[PDB]
Amino acid sequence: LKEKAIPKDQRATTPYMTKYERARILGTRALQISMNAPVFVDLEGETDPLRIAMKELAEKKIPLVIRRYLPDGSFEDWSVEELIVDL
Amino acid sequence: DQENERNISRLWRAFRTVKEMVKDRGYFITQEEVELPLEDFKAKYCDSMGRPQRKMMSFQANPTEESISKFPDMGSLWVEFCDEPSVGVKTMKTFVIHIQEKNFQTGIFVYQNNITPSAMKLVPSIPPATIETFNEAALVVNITHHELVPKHIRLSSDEKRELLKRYRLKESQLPRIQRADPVALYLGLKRGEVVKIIRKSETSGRYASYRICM
Repeated sequence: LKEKAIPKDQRATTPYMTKYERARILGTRALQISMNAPVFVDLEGETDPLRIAMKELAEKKIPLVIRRYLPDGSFEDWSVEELIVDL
Repeated sequence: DQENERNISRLWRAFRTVKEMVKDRGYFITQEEVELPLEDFKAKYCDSMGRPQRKMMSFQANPTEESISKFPDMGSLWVEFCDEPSVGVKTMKTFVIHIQEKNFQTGIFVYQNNITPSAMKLVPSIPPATIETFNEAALVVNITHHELVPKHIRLSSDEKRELLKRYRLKESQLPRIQRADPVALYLGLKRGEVVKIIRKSETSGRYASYRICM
């Protein structure tokens, strides 16, 4: 099935980013940066992959998307760009 | 006075609870029918000298206009009280047929001490009509009234369908309630029927849980 994908209109999960999502996007991006992936932010003398990823996240120039699965398997895809980071 | 006065007071206490439960189920029972004082009770159902005459007490009840909007198929209920402490297959078959003839939906039996296993054979024997067995002694106090017992609400086929749809649930995933549960017997919950339970909370003000029957 591909009824598994919930559409953009009709989305119930937090418009805010989970403490776990932040930690995982930050990590995932740090690990990718660390293995010489292209960096989308102007690294202003920056050199630590986690700091570079935190710079990427603050500017919301992270090309990743969170597939938030529900107890039944259906999911809501949220972008790092579109997620509020109040944390 | 002796102990006949206490058996009268006790029968009356259990009577108020049957009225309370028959109302709470969804039927048309006045607050006056419920709050029937002890002296007035004696006056109605007491013989030549003043002893309890249970045979008379037996009553039919009809659904409120509200009950027919939510559960249209919920028909009429018949309550029966027996003057024999032990109820035998002879006095039982009288009741079973009365529910069959009057095309009754549900029937409640308020037995004093016991129902013979021969009489008990006749309980499922007449579907769609469902027969309920209640001990007179248990009904004295309304459990539903207790401090700890929250409000349970029967959900219509639609109300349930919506719940499972709105929470992406399988009937399994739902918290369960036993068919024998004191509140489930009170509301006459049949298997599958979902109950909605509203309790107060120290975190939110109110909280609503749901329990599926077993």
